[PDB]
Amino acid sequence: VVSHFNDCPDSHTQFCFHGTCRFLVQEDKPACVCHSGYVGARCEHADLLA
Repeated sequence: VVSHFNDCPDSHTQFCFHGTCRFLVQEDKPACVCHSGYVGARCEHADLLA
């Protein structure tokens, strides 16, 4: 909490196929959120998998 982020891309950005990206600087923690209307374990697929 409180903590924030800035540089989303940092190599770890590869942890998302097509979704939101967010890297907690102060809390070095690479984590990219999905997007929407997509699919896949990490949002690799795009729809067709409701």
